[PDB]
Amino acid sequence: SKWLLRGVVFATAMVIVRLLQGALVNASPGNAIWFSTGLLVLYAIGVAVWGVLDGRGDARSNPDPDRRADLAMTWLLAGLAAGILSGAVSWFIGLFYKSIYTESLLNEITTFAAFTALLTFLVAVAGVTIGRWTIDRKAPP
Amino acid sequence: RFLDSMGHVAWFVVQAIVHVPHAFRHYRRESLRLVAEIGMGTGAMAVIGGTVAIIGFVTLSAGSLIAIQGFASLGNIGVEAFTGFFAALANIRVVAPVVTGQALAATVGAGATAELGAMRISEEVDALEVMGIKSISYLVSTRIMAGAIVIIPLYAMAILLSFMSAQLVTTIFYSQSVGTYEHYFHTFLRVDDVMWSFLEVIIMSVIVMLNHCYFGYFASGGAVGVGEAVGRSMRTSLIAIVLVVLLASLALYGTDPNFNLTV
Amino acid sequence: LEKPLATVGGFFKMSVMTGKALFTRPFQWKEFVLQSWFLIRVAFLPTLAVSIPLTVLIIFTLNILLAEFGAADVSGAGAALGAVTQLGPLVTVLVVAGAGSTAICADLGARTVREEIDALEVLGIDPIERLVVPRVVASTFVAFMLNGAVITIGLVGGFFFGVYIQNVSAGAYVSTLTLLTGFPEVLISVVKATLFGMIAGLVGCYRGLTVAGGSKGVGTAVNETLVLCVVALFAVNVVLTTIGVRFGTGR
Amino acid sequence: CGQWRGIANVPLPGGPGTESGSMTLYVQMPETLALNANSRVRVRDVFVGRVRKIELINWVPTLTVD
Amino acid sequence: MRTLQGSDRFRKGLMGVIVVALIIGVGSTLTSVPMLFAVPTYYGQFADTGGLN
Amino acid sequence: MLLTRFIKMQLVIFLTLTLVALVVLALFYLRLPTWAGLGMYKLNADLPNSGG
Amino acid sequence: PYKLAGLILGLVGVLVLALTWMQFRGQFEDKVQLT
Amino acid sequence: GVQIDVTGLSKSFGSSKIWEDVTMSIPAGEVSVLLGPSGTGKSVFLKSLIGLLRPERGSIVIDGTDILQCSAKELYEIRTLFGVLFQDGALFGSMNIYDNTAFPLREHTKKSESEIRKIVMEKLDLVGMPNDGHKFPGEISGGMRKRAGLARALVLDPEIILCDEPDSGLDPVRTAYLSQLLIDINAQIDATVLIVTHNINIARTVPDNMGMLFRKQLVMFGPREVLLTSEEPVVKQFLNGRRIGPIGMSEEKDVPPQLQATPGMPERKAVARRKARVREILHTLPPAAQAAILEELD
Amino acid sequence: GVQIDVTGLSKSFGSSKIWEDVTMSIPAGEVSVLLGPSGTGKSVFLKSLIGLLRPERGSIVIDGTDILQCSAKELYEIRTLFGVLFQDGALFGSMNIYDNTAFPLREHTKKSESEIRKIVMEKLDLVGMPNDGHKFPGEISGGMRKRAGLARALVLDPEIILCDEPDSGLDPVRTAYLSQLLIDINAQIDATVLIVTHNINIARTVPDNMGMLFRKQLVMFGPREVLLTSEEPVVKQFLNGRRIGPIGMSEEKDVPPQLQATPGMPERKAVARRKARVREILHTLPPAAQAAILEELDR
Repeated sequence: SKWLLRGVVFATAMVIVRLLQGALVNASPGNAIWFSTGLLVLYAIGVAVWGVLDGRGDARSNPDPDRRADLAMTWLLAGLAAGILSGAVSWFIGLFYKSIYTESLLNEITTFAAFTALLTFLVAVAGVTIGRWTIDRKAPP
Repeated sequence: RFLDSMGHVAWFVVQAIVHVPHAFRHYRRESLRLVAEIGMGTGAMAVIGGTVAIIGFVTLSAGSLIAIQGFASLGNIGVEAFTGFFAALANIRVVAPVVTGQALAATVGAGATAELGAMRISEEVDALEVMGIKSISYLVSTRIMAGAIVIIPLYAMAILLSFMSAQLVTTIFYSQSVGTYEHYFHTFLRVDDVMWSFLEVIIMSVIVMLNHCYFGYFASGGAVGVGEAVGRSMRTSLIAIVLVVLLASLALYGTDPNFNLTV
Repeated sequence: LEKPLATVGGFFKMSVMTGKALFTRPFQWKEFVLQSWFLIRVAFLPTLAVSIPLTVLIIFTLNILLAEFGAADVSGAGAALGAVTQLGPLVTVLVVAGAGSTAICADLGARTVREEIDALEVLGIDPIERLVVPRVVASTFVAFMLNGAVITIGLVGGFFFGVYIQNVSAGAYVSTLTLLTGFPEVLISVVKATLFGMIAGLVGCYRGLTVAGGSKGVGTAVNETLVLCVVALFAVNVVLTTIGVRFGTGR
Repeated sequence: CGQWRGIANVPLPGGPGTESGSMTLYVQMPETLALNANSRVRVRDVFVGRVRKIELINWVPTLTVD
Repeated sequence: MRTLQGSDRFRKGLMGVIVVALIIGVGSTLTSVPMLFAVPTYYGQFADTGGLN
Repeated sequence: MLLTRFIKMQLVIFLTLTLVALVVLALFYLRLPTWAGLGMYKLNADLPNSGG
Repeated sequence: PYKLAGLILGLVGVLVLALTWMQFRGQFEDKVQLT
Repeated sequence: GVQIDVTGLSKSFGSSKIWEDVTMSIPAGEVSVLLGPSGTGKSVFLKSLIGLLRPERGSIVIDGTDILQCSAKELYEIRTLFGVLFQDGALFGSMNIYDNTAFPLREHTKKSESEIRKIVMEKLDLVGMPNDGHKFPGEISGGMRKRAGLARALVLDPEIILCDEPDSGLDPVRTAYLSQLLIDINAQIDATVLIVTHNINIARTVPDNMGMLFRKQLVMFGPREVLLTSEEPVVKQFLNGRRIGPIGMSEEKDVPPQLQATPGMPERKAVARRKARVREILHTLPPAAQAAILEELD
Repeated sequence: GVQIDVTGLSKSFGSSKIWEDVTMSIPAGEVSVLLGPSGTGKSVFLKSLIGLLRPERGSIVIDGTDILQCSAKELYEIRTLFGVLFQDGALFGSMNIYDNTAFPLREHTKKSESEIRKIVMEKLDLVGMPNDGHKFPGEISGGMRKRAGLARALVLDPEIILCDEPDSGLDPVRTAYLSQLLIDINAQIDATVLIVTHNINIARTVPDNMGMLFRKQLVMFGPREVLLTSEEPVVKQFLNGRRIGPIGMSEEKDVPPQLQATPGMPERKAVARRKARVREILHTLPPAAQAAILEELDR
């Protein structure tokens, strides 16, 4: 499943982001917020890049949007799965690692996975639209 | 113009009121059918509960709003054990009567206006007049009787659900002790206030039903005019509901507030 | 459940197309101006005629309860809080869903039953860009303006009523308005008004475009529009009230 | 605009001391203790007047009382 | 319209309701998210809370 | 005349809900027996002052 | 009889408003003033 | 059936008038049809004949009483000898065909349930709906709604029947079926049927009398033999459907053998009285018209 | 004019089907009429031809392109050949007749205001509205509304015209006037006029081709001469308005000279090609029908 693969990749990325953010906040609490935002931007950028590629991977296959597959649903499912899996595994690791900032299991499963999924969905949708519009110009008039 | 319209609506309401015994003695089955239709909705809205479901959801929302805002403000100040004593009063004074009035107006009144407009356009009112049947007595008086029969259960459910929502939000989401909430709720709540609130809601429902039946009975312009009639009836109903509740609360508690805390 | 879910999906797809047309295609200024003025002329006198008695009632109740309590000088705080965070957005909900959303639904249903939507579609025009977008933007703009006016008129009427009728001190009313109301309260009120107007416009337009014709389809569509608007706006109001009290002024 | 000190510090209509025949006095207070305008002027603990302006002149507050 | 009455409304409804639920959840706890607003947490030992919340 | 028995079903379910809601409101929330005086006996007291 | 009915309705509304205002002011009940 | 003597009728919806002066004398028991171009307010005339609408002047007498100016109590008794079929039946969607049909005689007559069922089933089988009494008006077609409205009109033994555009929403075949049913009804119960329509097949085949409304006036009313042999340009143009004539492109710019009642039905008493009346009138007609009518009657 | 092919067309409003296997081939420039009993779903067919509705099955080929398979991007151009007259004209009430007529021009072409006014005045004069362009749709009659809709449809030089129920609310005199106008515009423009109606006067004088729908089926489609000399019970019942035949009481239970274009108008080329095809069809007609068609064509 494409959505499953994207969700696993983005869950691993979010876990790495959480580990790096925890280490940076513990090292220098003063700039902590900045570090977090920076890492988040990186995460977003990554998603965006893939989204752009995916847009091309759609827009080359079909010359019109109607024949194109609905990538929005796939990216929404991938983001939701990434958020849920990342929250669950981060909560599991946090039981043995105190540097991460993990809340209760239900919170990480639902409330913060919602944030992760929404951010991933919005970035992926923007990237897919930009990728399709990249070669929309190249389409014959 | 304005005087002519006032006279027309006055004649309509007078003729609708004076025919209530006629519909009571002659159209009992129609009254029961309209009671069922108003209580359980009609069309695509009847599958979810009709009027009951909409009233319940809106009253639950209003009670949750009361509980959340009151508990937040009192916790910020510090005296947060009074929350129930606050919420009850609000639910009897301002929130539940007006909110139930607006929801009842929307659902029941818009349905009645749409039905009467469809009957007027489809020449069913003319069909009734041809068959020697008082169209106003058959339709408007029956709607008024059904609304009067159905309003007391509807407002009882509205009050119950508002109280339940406020208590649940305060004592579950905010983790306040149920005993303190029940004490401050039952200590400062007077049944006299609830009885007068029920009287207000009954009068308000009668006025709303009369207004919506007036707007839907004289509909014109084909199917297009029905929507405009619904909108105008809704505006008038909102104004009338707020004005009636204001006047009743000013009259009842103008001199005696019916509330004692200090000496 | 499948049919209501399909209707919800149609509404969401229509709203997404409306947003895409707003952010991509050129904007219709003439239609936006016309719809803004229409909404103002249909829902300006009712919103004041509903806000004034409601705020007078709230002020009367608060004043009598506080006077019996003993703290009658802190009535301005509760007055300002209620008028800003709840009374304004709720009167906006009522007088927008009842008047403007129903008028939009009736107008678009009239266009649909008269085959004017089909007339636009056969000419190659997408009716969404030409019709829905100006109406949604006008709904949002009018909701914002009406919320501001409702809050101001409610506060002024409460002041006048409390001072000249219940003989409370004017200085206690005006100096306590800012005690519990601040920038977060007005900001969340503005957010509430904008979201309420946008949702009301979207629901009205979607119900108007999908009218069933017949002899009662327009009236049924308007009634369903009104019910859906009331339910959705109350739910959104609950959510936004929770969010706002999280960022409270006193805390 | 320039002298806007807030909604609490603007004179308000009505009340004792605002009708015709009311007399205006200037009270040179050592300090005002964060007193706002439109506050109550009391004789024998009876509210019979209003304070209009609390402008500070030469760093000694002066209150206009009607 | 043809576009509104298409045979894809179920997937659109699922996606839209999930998106709206996600937006509501994010708005509810926009400040409490640890991946965005994280600060070190210190601890202290006390004899009594003393009404602390 | 009429008697579709679906209207009858709506009527009976509405009546059941009405009775349940009215009884619950009367007993557990309004406490009508307490207000009326059911199951209680009357007592009096004399005070030097009301004490508020 | 439209004009007469409208006049009656307006008179009824004005009387209702006057009565509720008098009840708010407590005009009906009589009390004694002590100095 | 009973005679309707309209005289000096005039309707005006504000400044714009519908017709100026309509003077009729509808024969008792004979089918009559009113014709005209679009926008001439024929349905307004149909409504005004029963008292739903109020013409500004004129008089409409059923039997010997002017129903235009009479106490409202007597109107609900005058309308007892009436049966109206609207453009779509005007049925009530809350109750099925059986209850819709039984409503007029449930309200007035103090009859038992079994007699009510007998008469309702009889009148439902009369209009070609034997076993469709349990269906609601929303589950049937427009022609079925017209049949149900007619059946509801036939329960209380009407003396006058009004038909409002029977051709609406029906092709020529089903319109021919409904016209045959109307002729059968008049042959059986002998009720004064009056129809308002602009159809030509109905105009030439169904009625015993015909009238014409053109330019907010009444052109002429008379038996089918008189009108179908008329030299009036408007009447000839409309009846033959000619493009060339006084009738313009829009409102601003302005002998058939007749179908017989179904074999087995009682002999239609309207035909003989119509023939006698046209025989009496014949001596005041153009010689060509007189010759044509004499040839038709023989 | 352009030939329109329809192959295996089917429709369904839910479980119930409107019609199925509607196969036909509308010629180029020839006035054609689709008729049948009420409730057969003919306006649905008319709307499905242009693309307002999406049939469940079939193929509608216009100028060699399957209009049901073409994407929405291409449909912006295919509908340029079309001109649609609805039952009430579907005029926009917010703008007057002049603006309604000029609207497709201002939306598609790049012409100046003077050329727009010239074309609009010419087309309003064509449909008998020379000095009536300043009125609004809400203050004109139904016939004038149909004329204004036709005028709006006649400004972009359409190759296909779809008239939906031109007889609605019109007495036979005004219907005859509108039919004469449609014959004239087909004479002048050769624009493949297609009409949907159950009228008999229209379906005996106007068309060059006719088809009939009965019980969710197409009984026959063919030229005027072939359809007016067919011994088919449904067609012979309907075209004469008889009472005895397959068509029942209601939906639940189921040659005349052609209108000649007015003098002072260009010769119609539809009649010649229609007769040329009629001869090839007569090659396979029944002998009585063959004799009738030979008598008719040789007048």
